[PDB]
Parts: sequence; structure tokens; C-alpha cells
Amino acid sequence: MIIDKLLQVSDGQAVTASAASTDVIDFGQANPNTGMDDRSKMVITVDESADAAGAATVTFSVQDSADNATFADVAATGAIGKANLAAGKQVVIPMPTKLRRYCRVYYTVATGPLTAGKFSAQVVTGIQQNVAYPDSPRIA
Amino acid sequence: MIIDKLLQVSDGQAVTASAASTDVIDFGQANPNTGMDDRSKMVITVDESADAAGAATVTFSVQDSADNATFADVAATGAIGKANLAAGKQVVIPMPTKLRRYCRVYYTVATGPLTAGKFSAQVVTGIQQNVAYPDSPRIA
Amino acid sequence: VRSGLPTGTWRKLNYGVQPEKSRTVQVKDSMGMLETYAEVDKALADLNGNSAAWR
Amino acid sequence: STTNPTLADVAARMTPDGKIDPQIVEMLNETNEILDDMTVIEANGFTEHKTTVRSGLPTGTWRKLNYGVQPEKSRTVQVKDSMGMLETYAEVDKALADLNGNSAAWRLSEDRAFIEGMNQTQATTLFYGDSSIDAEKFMGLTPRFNSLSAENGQNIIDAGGTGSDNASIWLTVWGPNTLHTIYPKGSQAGLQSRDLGEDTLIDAAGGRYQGYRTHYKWDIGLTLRDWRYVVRIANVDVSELTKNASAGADLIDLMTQAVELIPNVGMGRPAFYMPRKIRSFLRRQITNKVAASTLTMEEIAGKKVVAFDGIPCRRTDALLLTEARVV
Repeated sequence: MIIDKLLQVSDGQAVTASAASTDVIDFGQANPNTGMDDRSKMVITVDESADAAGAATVTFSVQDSADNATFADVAATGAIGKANLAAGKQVVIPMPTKLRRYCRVYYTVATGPLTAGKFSAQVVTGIQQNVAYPDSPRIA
Repeated sequence: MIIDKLLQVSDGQAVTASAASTDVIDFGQANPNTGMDDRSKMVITVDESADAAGAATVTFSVQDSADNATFADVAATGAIGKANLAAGKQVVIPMPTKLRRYCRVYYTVATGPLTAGKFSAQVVTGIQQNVAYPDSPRIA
Repeated sequence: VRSGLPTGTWRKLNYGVQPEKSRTVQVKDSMGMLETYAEVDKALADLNGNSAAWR
Repeated sequence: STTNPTLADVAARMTPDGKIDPQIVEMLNETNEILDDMTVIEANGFTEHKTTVRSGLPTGTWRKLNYGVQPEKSRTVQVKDSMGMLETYAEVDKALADLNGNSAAWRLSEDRAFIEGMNQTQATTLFYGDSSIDAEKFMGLTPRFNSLSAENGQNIIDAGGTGSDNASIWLTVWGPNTLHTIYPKGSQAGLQSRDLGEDTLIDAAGGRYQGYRTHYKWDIGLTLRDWRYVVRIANVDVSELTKNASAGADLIDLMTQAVELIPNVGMGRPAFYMPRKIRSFLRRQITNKVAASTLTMEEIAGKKVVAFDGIPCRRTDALLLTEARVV
């Protein structure tokens, strides 16, 4: 899976409290709207794991702004419970269809605070997702 | 905007309390993943308006389940305010990429209860969104 | 459709300036289907044989 | 935080099901036409172009018989005017352009927005070019003609409109000794789109990032040998224009007084410069003026203005419509 060196935000961020991502992606236009590509999409990988006192949930959500100052949710995941975030767990959010300049990733952390966990958020084209599917299934 | 009547849920449902959609979409498999067709997306249109005692917000969200019984959020919008729900406001939620059988649409309403306003949710390919973009803007 | 131009810069001497990027949004817009059936009871159309003339 | 610019992975944003979109719709580009029309001669000085201009004539005297009259002297000032260089390099990751197999298609499409941003910038600056504040840029038609006090204050014609919503029309005469552009000796004008080729870039980390780059030099300044060849028609209140040259300020006459302000258009070649707005109103007003005379039924809309005097008439987008009123 190719990753853009530049659109990478929150490289391996130790989200312990409900913090926003380290870096904020800044497009060079007022309403980039890159959801229209039907091609770009935010992906969050997990490392090593969302270990916490528990049971807590960690919600990934994209935020817009007119300017790099005040953000608001334009996409969200939902309460991904803990113990669904072992290393190698992609929460894919398709790009919201109506973007503004400056998108970021906030980690809506449900209580209690996480004790361990990094996360990698980046916009790609596209995810590498291939689970094997059953066949007959009488055999196998 | 073409619509599949079968992928239509909440034909014109009058959202007053934070309730779920009338109909629940049933796919003919355990992991339809029709988020993966990279083409499908939920659209919620608004009529007539987010009339409420206020100030209220309406969070549109898609939910999966294994079976038609217990749902969990797979995409979400954020607290879209009243008076952002004029007659004619397409809120697109891109189809989540990991769908399970039975998708539904829930309306998370912030207090107070919405007093008038219907919403029609449907999976389409894709929305009609062609808003005008600036030209000079010096002239003009 | 092109959304943003690179502007270029007046550059003061001896100073390696920024590269530009031409931002550009695209728009999709849909179709709609307008169609209708036109039914008549065959008994009503058949009389005086104006079945075809009626249709 | 925010990474600028510097070409992301929205190479994807410019494509269909397929390759780079050939038919991208050029929205923000405007077809103002000075850049084609203006003349270029190499500047004479180092970072400038000097011009000696006669400031005072000797008077002469009637002499009474038997009485030596005074000898006379031509006091004379000389004036030079400065430049600016306008360029950018334009770098892209080699892989992003190569992928989906669109190496040249991207280079081209990224390029066209570049020639256009270049023309837009050269052209907007040529008319509203400062230097007491912007320092870096060459100074253009305003404010060499700003205040009515100037020796060319006679050259600016008050259209009579007031308030903040008021345009101006320009008429210049481009030729070697009346008004022209300059590029330094010997950097040549105009716009040189040189391609730097593939070369390595350097990561913030230390990482080779084998990738592309393109140059766009374009360095000009601007000689106004004598303002006599240029007339400014300031304060054309555009909200107040009406096609029947009735309310507000009429264009056709206001303009013929501009042709009459120029001493003997002999050289080199004259041109009108008006915002697309005015070009429209000047059109409506011409057909409004001849209709009360002799205009045909089919020519009821009127031919779009081309040669006003004849002088070529150039549409210029890159000319501000709401410029602050002059006093």
C-alpha cells in the first residue's frame, strides 16, 4: 500500500488522552472537496495496540476548518471498542465529500484514558484490503 | 439523481426523537462490503426543515449488524445543526468499506426533540453535486 | 475543473523560492429518468375497432 | 503541521477512469492581452534603464539695438526606472508523475496553469504595480499616474465618477521611445519555460526522493519615456454607467478626449486597455449612439469593439474594477 509522504498526519501518535492529530493536512484551495475523487480515503492503522485500563473506545474522525484554527467533524468512525485495535487494524474512512482547506484527524477517546497505542492516519488511493472469502462452503 | 427504491430506507421519515430508520437494508451475504464497489454512498436529503425548539443537531449515521437485530455505527456525520437542514441538503455519508449484512440509518438528535423535518436515506451511485467555483475573482 | 493557479513570485536576489502546485477540484453531476406507461382497458379501446386509432 | 505546497497525491484528483484528464476546465484563467501586445527592448543600464529628458527650453530675447542680450541654457533632468524578476522553479515527485502512467500528461497540465499564473501576475502587476511598498516588483501604470498634481495630471482625465466603485480606462502607446518593457542585459524577456529535468530532492529526514522540476523565468520592468503617450481615465464609476450615455459618464466621447490628449500618435502603436466590464458598456453605448442615426436591423446588437479609433482595443481582465478613487 502506497502512502503519501506529505498527506501522512499523526505518524505514530501516542494517543493517551483524546487529542487531535499532530499534523493538520492543508489543501491549497477553499473547498477542495476531495471526496469527489471517489478515490482518496483516510486510513488509520494501529500500533501496537489500544491497551488501556478499559473498557474504553477510540473514535477516528476527520475535521475541517476554514482556517487552521477551529475544527468540526465531517466524517467519523463510531465507537471502535478497545481490543479491536491490535497492530494491523485499519479503520478506513472514505474521504468526506465536502472538504475545506485544512483537514485534521481527531481521536475522540472514550473514557478512560488509553495507556498505550500509536495510530497512523493518511489519505490514500487506495487501501489494500483482501480477505479470503468462503467458497461452497461444503469444502472449504 | 437516480435512486434505487430497494436501497431506499427512510422514504420520508419524520425524525422527532433520536430514532432509527424505518427499513433496514438486507444484503444477500455476510460481508457485502459494498463500500468496496467504490461507488455506493448513503445520501440523506432533508425536508422540510430542521424545525425545533433548538438548538438541536441531527447526526446521520450508518449502522451494521450481523443479523437484523443489534446495530453498531460504521460511519457518522457529526452534529449537523438545525438551520443547516433547509429543504434540500444532501448529507452524503460514503458507504463504509466494511459492510455486514443489514445496514440501517440512525438519527442521533441532540436536545431538544426535532419538531418537524423528514429525511430520505438512500444508497446511490452517485450524488448530483456541481456547485459553481470562482473565476477571477477580480472580475469577478 | 481548475481551481487554483500557481502565482509565481518576484524573487529578491540569491534566494531559492517555493515551488507551486495547481490546485484543481472536480465535480460530478447526475441524470434522472423520466418515463411512463400508458394503459387502456382493451375492452374500451376495441370498440368500433378504434384500437389502433386510439393508441 | 501544514505541508506547503508542494504537490501532493491529488494527481488522482485531475483524472477520470484512466489517464490525466485532457479536458480540465480552465476556470480561473482570463484572456487579458497586454502581454502579447507590449513591446520588449533590452534595458540600457545595469539594474535599470536610463532616459535623459529635456526639462527646460532656452527662452530667447528681443534685443534693443546696441545691447548684448543674455545667453540661454536648457536645464535638463534625466530619469531611470527600476526592474523586477519574476520566476518559479516547479518541482514534482518523479513517481507521482510516472504512476498511473501519466508522466508527460501531468507535466503538461501542471505547466498550463503555470504559464497562466505567470501571465495573470505579470499583467496584474503591470497596471497596479507598486514599489514604495512591494519593493521587489517593477512599477506599472499606477501610480506613475496617480495624483492630479503630477506633470501628467493633465494626462489623467477625470471620468467624473466618485465613491469607491470606480474604474479607469488606460490608453498607452507602445513604442521604443514612448513606452515599452525592459529585460536586463542580457537575461532575455519574455517567459522562459525551461525544464530542469529529473534530479534528486532531499527529504526532511535525509532520504533521496528521485524527482522532477521545471523553471519559469520571466523578468521585466517598464519604461515610460514620456507620460505624454499615456492617458489615464480615472474614476469611471461603474455602478453608475447606463447604456444611453445618459446618467453617469459616457464612454465614447470621454475616450475621444483621450485620443485628443495624445500628442501626435505617430509611433509606435496605440492600444486601449479596459476591464471586460467597460468593454461591454462601450459596446452598448456605441450601438446606443448610432441607433439615433443609422444602424441596420441585423446589426442591432452591434459589432464588439475592436478598433476604437482605429486603435486596437484590448480587453484586459487584469485591470481592477473597484479601485479607490483618485484626488
